[PDB]
Amino acid sequence: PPKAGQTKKAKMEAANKGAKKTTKKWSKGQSREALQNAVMFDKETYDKLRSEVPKYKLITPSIISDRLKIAVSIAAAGLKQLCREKLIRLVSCSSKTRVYTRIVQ
Amino acid sequence: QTVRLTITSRNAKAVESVTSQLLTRARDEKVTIHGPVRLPTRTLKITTRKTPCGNGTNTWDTFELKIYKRIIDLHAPTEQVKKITSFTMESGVDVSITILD
Amino acid sequence: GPLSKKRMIIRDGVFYAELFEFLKRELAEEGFSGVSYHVTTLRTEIVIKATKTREVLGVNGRRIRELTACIQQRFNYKEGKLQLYVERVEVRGLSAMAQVESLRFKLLSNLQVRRAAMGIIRYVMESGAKGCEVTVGGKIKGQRAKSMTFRDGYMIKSGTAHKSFVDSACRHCYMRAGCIGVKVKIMLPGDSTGRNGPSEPLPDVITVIEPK
Amino acid sequence: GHLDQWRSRQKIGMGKGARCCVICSNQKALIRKYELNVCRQCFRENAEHIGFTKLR
Amino acid sequence: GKIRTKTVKRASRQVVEKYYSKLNFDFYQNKRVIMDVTIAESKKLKNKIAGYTTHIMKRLARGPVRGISLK
Amino acid sequence: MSTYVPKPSRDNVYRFFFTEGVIACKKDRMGTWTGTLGGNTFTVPCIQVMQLMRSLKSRNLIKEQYAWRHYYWTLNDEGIAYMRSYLHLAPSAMPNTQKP
RNA sequence: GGAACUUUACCAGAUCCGGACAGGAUGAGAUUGACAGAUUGAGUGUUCUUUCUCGAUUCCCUGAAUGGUGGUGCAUGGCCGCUUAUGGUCGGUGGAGUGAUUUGUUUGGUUGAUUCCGUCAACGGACGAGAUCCAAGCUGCCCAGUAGAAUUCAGAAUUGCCCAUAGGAUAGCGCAUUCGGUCGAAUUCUUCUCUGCGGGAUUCCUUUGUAAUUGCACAAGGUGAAAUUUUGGGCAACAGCAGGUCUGUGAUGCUCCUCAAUGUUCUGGGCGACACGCGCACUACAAUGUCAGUGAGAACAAGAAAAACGAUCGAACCUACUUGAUCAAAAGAGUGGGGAAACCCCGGAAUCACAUAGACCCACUUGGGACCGAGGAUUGCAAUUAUUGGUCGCGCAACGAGGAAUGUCUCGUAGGCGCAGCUCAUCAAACUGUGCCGAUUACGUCCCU
Ligand SMILES: [K+]
Ligand SMILES: [K+]
Ligand SMILES: [K+]
Ligand SMILES: [K+]
Ligand SMILES: [K+]
Ligand SMILES: [K+]
Ligand SMILES: [K+]
Ligand SMILES: [K+]
Ligand SMILES: [Mg+2]
Ligand SMILES: [Mg+2]
Ligand SMILES: [Mg+2]
Ligand SMILES: [Mg+2]
Ligand SMILES: [Mg+2]
Ligand SMILES: [Mg+2]
Ligand SMILES: [Mg+2]
Ligand SMILES: [Mg+2]
Ligand SMILES: [Mg+2]
Ligand SMILES: [Mg+2]
Ligand SMILES: [Mg+2]
Ligand SMILES: [Mg+2]
Ligand code: NA
Ligand code: NA
Ligand code: NA
Ligand code: NA
Repeated sequence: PPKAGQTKKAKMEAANKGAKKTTKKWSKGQSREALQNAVMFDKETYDKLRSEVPKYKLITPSIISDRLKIAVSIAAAGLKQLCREKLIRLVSCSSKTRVYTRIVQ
Repeated sequence: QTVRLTITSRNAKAVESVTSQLLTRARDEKVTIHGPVRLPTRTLKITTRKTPCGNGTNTWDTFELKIYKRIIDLHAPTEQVKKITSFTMESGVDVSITILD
Repeated sequence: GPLSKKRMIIRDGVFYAELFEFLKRELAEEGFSGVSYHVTTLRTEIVIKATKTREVLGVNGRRIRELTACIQQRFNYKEGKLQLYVERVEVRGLSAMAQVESLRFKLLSNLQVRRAAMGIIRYVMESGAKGCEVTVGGKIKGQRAKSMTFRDGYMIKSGTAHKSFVDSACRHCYMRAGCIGVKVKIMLPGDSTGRNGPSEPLPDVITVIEPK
Repeated sequence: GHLDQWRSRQKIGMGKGARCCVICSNQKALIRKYELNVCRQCFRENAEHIGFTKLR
Repeated sequence: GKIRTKTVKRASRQVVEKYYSKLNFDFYQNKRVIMDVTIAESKKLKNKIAGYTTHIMKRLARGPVRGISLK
Repeated sequence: MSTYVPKPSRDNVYRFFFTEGVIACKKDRMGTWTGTLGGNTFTVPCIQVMQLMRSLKSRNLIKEQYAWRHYYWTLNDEGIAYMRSYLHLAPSAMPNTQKP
């Protein structure tokens, strides 16, 4: 075995006692600002969804959340409602993803 | 009364040098035969280390043992069947007599 | 319950391995050259191959009955259900097990290593062998151990064909200074009948029919 | 007395102490597959006599 | 890498010397002739011999070839 | 598991040894050895019969072979004569191996 | 080499002789074994008190002998690993040197190749390479009551007008589909499956290609299931290494201990012990996601016992079905089947899919489960130092993609995903195989090693 030369038991003991914590953090990280997204609709936010969200060429739950500062869970819920009232039309659909667009005229 | 003839051996050459003989002797006995079925060949696998001490590159030894099985079903009485089977087989081949109902 | 067909052959193989080992130690002084058995409904018919047939039978079949008693008691054979025969080796010089036992007996009789190993090689090739190799290793020339190999003739060492054309055997010779290992490999000539030969042409040889 | 105390754990017959090698009575690295009960080192020397062949 | 080893080349030169009249310019009919005029454990070598015998025959039709003696 | 063999069990083992010139016993300290002795059958511990054959071998009365956890003991000419003297069997009595 | 006891080799203690045999002193009383009390960790005759039993097997002492997972692998055998995955190695006779030595075995092209062609003071050989062998893909004969299929009779089911809570895209335009419990019959057959010998592929065919100025070959395309060692393995020369193993063996020389033993058993502990450093894995850091549903769907494989025990079978082994269930899981039971192409099994694996109109919505968060608490069941002679599942809690334990460095890999491959075997009474973050989903890049070079 590579038994270190001139290494003491006191040298050993002082090595492990100083080996706790210290060296770490090999990544920069670059922290981000928190996203304050509302979990329920306000009166003015719900008014924007019924009026401003239509006549958008591309409509997506993640897009609407980025506009109205709301959660995607309720952003998707409002979009499903706007389809029930035929204000927007659904172009691509799956379990995980829905794409909507404005109606013609 | 159907009699079942089961042949099994380690040797591929010997396992069917008795089925061919059993097939021939029964054809000389004019007894109706359901052809010899080649049952799947089962391989017994043992994989061990080559070394006796656990030193060096861990190399392994794959040992295989194949079993060959055949069956012949013939409509013949016990006395007639015993005539067909009453001959010298080779070493390492065992033939089993079975009556089906 | 009947043992599974995969368990019956394992039992048959393990039985033959023990039977081979028992005869190797018992019949070392003779040229024990293998054992075969043929289990029938009436008996078992164990056949022993050795160079000195008279030495394994004894007087009036004394020793072969002692061996029969050994096998009967070991494997619990009912009386009359086990029979033992002994047959002679057709060519004594084409059996690696017989030649390795002869070499081991020569060394234990204080024969010189080069003289004994050379003497085996000439006898092997006087019998029609295509080749022969004899290896002796251990404490031959002093405290340091050396391995000396003696060759003569052809010998293939690679592929799988060398397991059907080459007969090999090794033994341990316990001498005063220590154990000495002897190896004998004999390259068998081909035979039309295959009685003492591989009975197949060499995997690389290609003969052309002479036009008639 | 001492006769009953003698080899009491061995007569229990469980564990690696119970199982040994059918060729050399060694308790290390035993091949129990197919009920061989042969050492891995003793197997490699007796594999051909049992019927096992070394291919691929 | 598809070189004919000296075992194939020597055997295919022996076949041309002994059965030149029976041979031809095609592999498949020549391979049939190689099948019964040769003893070999391997079908692959018989296939490589038949390939090189045909190569010799195409070489012979253009001129003499070293290593082939036809009386 | 004791090596204090009884005299009747030693005599029974010696009777089987003379009748069948060979005794084959497994090399294990537990377990038992089974013999027939013509009619019926008898059983003696393996360690005890191994103990008896240690004495005979040290007296050059038997030859010993061992292979795969199993002993093989065979009486020799001096050993057979001793068994006749010990068992008090009349002359011309021989084991089944000797008997034609 | 996944150690609860055993294993086990270590530690604290207690038994046995498994000191054969030979020579002496006792001796038909040599000895063996023991209930009760106490000695003790031990309702351990170990020893002791007290006697009974045994019987010539044994004790006493002298030599000896045996056993040992004792030493020494730098005394060895055998086996293995490595030099060393490449193309290497060696005689005979002849030539050349005073000789070690050299030639052969060389240069040119080619090839993975000392593979070939050519040249030639070398000519003849031998081994390795190649060939052989084993598995994959294509196919022939054989073949089935241990594999299946298609028809024909019957018996049952849907049956046409129907447009989803928003309902798009995607084949049908003489007889309409289903129904491995409808456990229904009859007939026919080998398309799938099983497999012992075969066939098949080799530079075979073609370039106004490279090369050729003979050749050996090469590159693209063709034929084809397969197009270059077909693919993947196994085997693998000669010289070695003071490489590993005396912990595989009744493989072993020398030496060590040998009756309060380094033998052998039994009890308990340890091999797991934690300021720390390192190798190899497992799980992650989330939305190309986590949960809760639903669908369709592999392959390799393993399955039970004796000269024991009960009345030649029957129980151990693996399972399916039912029950438990008039209410959690894990269990526990009963019945039947399977010696294994027969039962498991129509092998309902997980990646995967879902137009599931499902929840979450960027946060150390429904990510991540480390750590710990209480109940309960199972394996075992024994669970404390949690053996292993299952239930509810903890989750405020780090971890948000990892510095310098560094491993493996060319196509059904990497990566991902499970499954079986093996160790196994109980326990896989292991290995050995197996199939499933399946790419990026290169078709080179000698810059680094
Ligand atoms: K088992
Ligand atoms: K032990
Ligand atoms: K060695
Ligand atoms: K090399
Ligand atoms: K000279
Ligand atoms: K090249
Ligand atoms: K190798
Ligand atoms: K070597
Ligand atoms: Mg070769
Ligand atoms: Mg090769
Ligand atoms: Mg454990
Ligand atoms: Mg010990
Ligand atoms: Mg030992
Ligand atoms: Mg060494
Ligand atoms: Mg040279
Ligand atoms: Mg070299
Ligand atoms: Mg212990
Ligand atoms: Mg450890
Ligand atoms: Mg718990
Ligand atoms: Mg492991
Ligand atoms: Na010379
Ligand atoms: Na020379
Ligand atoms: Na030693
Ligand atoms: Na380089």
